[PDB]
This record gives sequence, C-alpha cells and structure tokens, in this order.
Amino acid sequence: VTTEQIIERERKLRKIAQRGVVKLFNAVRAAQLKALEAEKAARREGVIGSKQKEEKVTEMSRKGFLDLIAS
Amino acid sequence: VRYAATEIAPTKSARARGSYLRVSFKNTRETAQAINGWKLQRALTFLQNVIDKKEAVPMRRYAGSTGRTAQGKQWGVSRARWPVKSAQFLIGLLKNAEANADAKGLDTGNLIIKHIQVNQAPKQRRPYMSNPCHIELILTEAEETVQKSEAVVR
Amino acid sequence: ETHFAFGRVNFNDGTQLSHDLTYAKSADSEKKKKGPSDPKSALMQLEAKKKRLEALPEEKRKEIEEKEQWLAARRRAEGIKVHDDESLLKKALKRKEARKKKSEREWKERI
Amino acid sequence: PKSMVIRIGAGEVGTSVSQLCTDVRKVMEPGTASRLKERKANRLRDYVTMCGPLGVTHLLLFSRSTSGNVNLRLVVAPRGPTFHFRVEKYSLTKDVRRAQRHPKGGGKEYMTPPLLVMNNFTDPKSDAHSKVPRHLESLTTTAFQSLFPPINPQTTPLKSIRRVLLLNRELSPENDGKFVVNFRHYLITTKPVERRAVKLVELGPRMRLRMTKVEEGLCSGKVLWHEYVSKSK
RNA sequence: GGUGAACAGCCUCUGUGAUAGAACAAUGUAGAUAA
Repeated sequence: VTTEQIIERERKLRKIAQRGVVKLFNAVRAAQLKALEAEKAARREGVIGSKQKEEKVTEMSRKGFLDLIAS
Repeated sequence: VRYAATEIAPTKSARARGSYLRVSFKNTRETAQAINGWKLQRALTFLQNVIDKKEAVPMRRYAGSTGRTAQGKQWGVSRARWPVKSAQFLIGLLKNAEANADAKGLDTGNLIIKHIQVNQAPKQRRPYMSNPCHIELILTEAEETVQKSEAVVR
Repeated sequence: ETHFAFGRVNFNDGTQLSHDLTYAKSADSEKKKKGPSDPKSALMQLEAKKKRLEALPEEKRKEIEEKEQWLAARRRAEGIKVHDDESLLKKALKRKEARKKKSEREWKERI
Repeated sequence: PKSMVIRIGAGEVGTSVSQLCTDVRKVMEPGTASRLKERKANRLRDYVTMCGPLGVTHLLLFSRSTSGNVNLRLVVAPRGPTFHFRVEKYSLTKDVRRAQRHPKGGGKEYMTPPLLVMNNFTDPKSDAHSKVPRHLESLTTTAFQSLFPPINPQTTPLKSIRRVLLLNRELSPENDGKFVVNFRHYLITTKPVERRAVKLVELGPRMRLRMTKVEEGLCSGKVLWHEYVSKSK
C-alpha cells in the first residue's frame, strides 16, 4: 500500500526540479538577450572605441539583467 | 630619380606610443615580433591567451632555453615562455590605438598592425641595472581595391 | 514554498553573486578574504591572536573559539587556504632559512 | 573544480555499494577519475597526498560499517571540513533503469558537468542557537556550490548544459528536526513547442542522506556539530 | 559600546620582517628531550 503513493510524491518534486531548471534557463537567456540589445545601444551611443568602457558597462548591464529576473 | 614608398594617409591610420615603460626590452621585442602583421582581433586574443598561460611566445633572437612545449609547433621554434607583463603593456597599447581609430572614424573590425617597434628607454640608475623600453605602433585599414571601368574607344 | 539556491555564477571579473542570486561580492574583496603568504608573518598573526585571546574572560573565550573554527571551516570551504596550525608554521619557517643558509654557502663559495 | 569518489572501505564494501560508487562517479563526470582503481590497500593518507598533484579539490568517500550501515564522507581537500553523511535509503542507477518505461542511454549528455539546484537549504525560520543553526546551513551550501564549476551567463552555451542534480532538504515533515537531504539526477530534454519546454528524464542514483556530524579536518579535529551528542563547554 | 554568528564587514596614522601563484602549510626522513 505505502509503495505506490511515493511515485506521485516522486513526481511531485520531479516538477520542482523542472521549475528550477525553467528558472535559470530564462534568467540566463534574458540576461544575454537584454544585454545584446544593450550592446548595440553603445554603438548608437557614442562610446569612443574603448574596450574597457564597453566591457565594464557590458558586464554591469548583464549583472542587472540577471538580478532583475531572479528578484 | 627614385621615389620612396609614400606613407599611407594619416586619416586611414591610427598611432599609439608608449615611452619609459617599466618592462623588459628583450621580452617585449620577442612579444612584439610574434604579433607583427596580424589582425587587431587576432592579436588581442593571442596576448590575452599569453596572460592566461594558454599560448606561449616563441623566443627567436633573445632566445633562452627555458621551456620546450608542443605549443611551439605552430611557430617552428623549440624555445617558448609566457611574457605576462609584456603582454599587458602591449594590450593596453593596442587598445589605445583602437580607441584612437574610433575617434578618427575607422572601421574597428579591419585594422592590421603594419608597424610595431620596440626601442630602449634610459636605464634606471639605482651594480644592478633595469632595462625599460619604448614602444610605438601603427594600425591601418586593410587596403581596399575598387573595380575599373571598361575603357571607352573614341 | 521554495528558495531555489543554485550553483556558483561568475560574470567576467570574478564577482560571484550568491546562492540566493540576490546580492554580489567582489573578487577584489575576495583578495582581502585571503590571509598572509609569508610564513614569518603568518606566525605573528597567530601569536597576536593568541595574545589577544589571553586578555579575555573564560565565557567569551568559548564563543571566540566556536566562531573562529567555523569561520576557518567556511573560509576553507570556498577555497581560500587557511593556515592556522601553529606546528606547521614553524615547520615552514624552519625550512625557509634552511634555503637561505644553503644559498649563503653556495654564494660565499662563488665569491 | 575536480573531485574523486572513492570506496574507502577498500573492496569489502560489497557489490551493492560498489556499484553505487560507480553510479555517483559516472554522475559527477567529467571532474572525476573514471579509471580509478580503488585497491584493497591504501588509506586516506594515500589519496589526499596524491590529490594535490592531480589537482583534486573534493573527496567523496564511501564507508560501510560492521552493521552494514553505509556512510558518505564528503571532505574538502586537503585539510578542509569533512561532511559526514548517513545513507538511509538508496537505489542503484540500474534500478532506476528497470522501473523506467523508456530509459535513455548516455549520449553526449554525460560529458558536460551538470546544473546543481538547492531546495529548502537554509533561511526558513531556524535560529542562531537552533538544533540545526543558520551558521551550519551556510557551510553546507558553499560546500556543494564549490563542488561544481562556475556557470557564466556570457560564454556558456545553454545547449551545453544538459543535466540537473536535485538536492532538497526535508523540512516538509515536522518530525524532521534534523538534516535530511534527497539527491536526484535528471537529463534536460528540450522540446521546442520560440517556446521550448524542458522535460527531465531520471537517471539516478536516489540518495536519502542524513548528516551525522561535521569535523574540522580529515577524519580528525574537533567535531563541530553532532545531532546525538552535545559536548559541554 | 570598540571584531566576535558572520549567503557580514576588516578604516586611518605609525618604523621590526617578508618575492608571488602552484606545489597538503612541498612530500617528508632520522636522531635526541631530568614532557
């Protein structure tokens, strides 16, 4: 009797691991895709060809985009 | 009379200089010869890989027997090392010339390093002597060729 | 509910975020997280900690040792090496001037 | 971020948990020595001396008592904390394959290091002076966080990440005033419905582990936390 | 009030010592001690 309820408790947080995978999959993906739209924003902004400037702001944008979806 | 090869136009060029750099002259000369005549993006990846101990710099003229790795198969030289400070000074000089080219309105994805040159800086007067160096470098766009019209008979 | 902590995430400069993916810490701040490197300087750090441990009452002493052992355990969990065993410190201090004395014999012979 | 899982009970651990040791090995690839021959010789001094030269950062150890009771010893190398576990219930990766209607054999999915998720670890109410305090859940979370390589939002392709490992604390049942974890492993199967759904195929093994203790060093040092025995000050 | 639960933070002045990362804190080895 006790055995076969476990499978629908097993399936129950089977689905929890799905939600965690779903969470990180789009949290990373929205971190890249919004940064690329922020990447072309610098090409239309006027940053003077300086790799340190278009990497720090490029990185700092990625920090915000991952933080916004998670919280 | 003879005419020397004229300079490529300054508005197609980009210059950068580094003077009195506290970095070894023998090492920087060997590092600059590795990337002479490369693409800009090719050089920035190579010099960053030297920083991360991934790809080695061959030693040809000021060559010391230090390491014999398989990474020298891509150069044909059996002596190799990892100049870290020489890569860092040359990276900041190449990034400076990339910013200069963008101020002058040049295509970022098509600069080549046609000129790199390492001289010697004055010695730092302390029995032990340091060997600093001067570095200058010039980037230009790749030479663009256009089509000729068909000649007209008249 | 859940909280869903995940694995380590880094971006380009060593800034690890968190388990909660809420805040962040700097890799430069992670460099003060690491301790001293010189073996002599490690000895005066443990000696000064012991000396400041002595000028203390018994009740506070246990809370010092309880949180310091768990700190060093947490410190070494991330990857920062915690050199806090005294007997290893003078062992490392013994072999360092062993290298100094060996090199002194060779270079005096060279002169 | 490498590791080495070892049957520390030599070869006398038995065939049941010898297969289990290969299961948690073949899960934890590629940062593990798949060709590791755990001989009936050797002891802790032999593995932790070599581990620095081989660049091994964590060690998961498997020991069986005289009572047949199985324990898992997770220790940060080379003098770090050891995380003593107790195996309550278990099932081999083969056993998951029999119950599954369509097992999925290993393809390219077992060469990429997986995704670690944590559930119900730390935070909920606890207490600074609880039975299982907040300053212990933090140590356990950084233990398994450091056990895997970092994921980078910029460079790591999402096509690469194809496995997920579930570890959840059982604070769901009120009779668990103690640290009990459930370890499962899943294969990320992406179906584009762009809308894409992720479905997880189970792989195993299925661990029900309970913290017995935590010690400062390699099977030595002062025990920081015991569930059963509380040492007086 | 002046680190003492801490997925924290560790400021400034001050003249005795130390190249740094990896190598378990190289690995360790032997002999002694009215402990």
